Amino acid sequence: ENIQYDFEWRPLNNYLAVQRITPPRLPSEALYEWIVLNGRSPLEGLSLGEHYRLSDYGVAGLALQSAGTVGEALQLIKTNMLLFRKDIRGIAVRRSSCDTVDVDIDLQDKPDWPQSARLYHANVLASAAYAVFRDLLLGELELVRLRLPERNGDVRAYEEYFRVPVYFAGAGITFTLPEELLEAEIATANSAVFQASLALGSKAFNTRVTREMGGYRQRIVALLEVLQDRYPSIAWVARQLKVTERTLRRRLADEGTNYREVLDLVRHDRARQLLRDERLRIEEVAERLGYMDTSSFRHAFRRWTGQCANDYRQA
Repeated sequence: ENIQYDFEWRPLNNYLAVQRITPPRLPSEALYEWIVLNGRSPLEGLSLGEHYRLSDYGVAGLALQSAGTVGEALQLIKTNMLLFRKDIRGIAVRRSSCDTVDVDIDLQDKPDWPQSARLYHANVLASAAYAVFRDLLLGELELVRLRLPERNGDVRAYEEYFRVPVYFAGAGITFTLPEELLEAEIATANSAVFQASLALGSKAFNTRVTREMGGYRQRIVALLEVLQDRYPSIAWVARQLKVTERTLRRRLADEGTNYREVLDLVRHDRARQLLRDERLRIEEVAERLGYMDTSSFRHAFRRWTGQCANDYRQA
């Protein structure tokens, strides 16, 4: 029983309301087609693209908003699991040796649509993607360049709209960004909301984003880092990643690790700052690192470094 919520339905109808137009698997798919095929100019696609709000992308959009950096937001975008994914064949992010990054949007074919409708369509996706970039990823900096699909036409109205150089060539859409943007902070970053929001995504979304973010080890490390002083069971972690414990163990084993080793890496790292703090007793360091008593911590710490905790604190 596959039932999807139709997030695109409202913004489509908002466009129709604004333009005073009356309309005759998801209901939005047929409506979108009708709007596109009845467009009187490809430029109208730019207006329709404006009607997609970040909130229209649902919990995936919340993850984007709360991501730590622009680079991390682009990892989520690369999963191709946002609104237009049926119409997008793939999204690539390519580093250049030219201090720029290309975000390439590859579009699915529309062989039954005429050439004007296909240009209209590309403008909708470009305008909507631009809105996301603008509100969230650009901030102060600007787009270097925008490439839209080849046609015989003037670029003026597009440079008017996007306020950056634009040209027509090839297939799909490419946004060129300054490379330094990737490490820039997202203004609404919130790592707790980000991790929580990923966990609310679908099984398929979770598998894909885990891959794009660097794999299961990295995913678990990021999750534990947000949980500043909690050390969850593998059961709880598997739940957050939308996988069974068995699957998680296996995928960790493929990356050549295991859950206990990942947990202890985070604990060891955290213990570095705790055993320098002169105000804490070893007892308090143990409790903070999730151990049930001091002796179990001492044995673990010994196992990590090969040195005793009190001797380490001095040296």
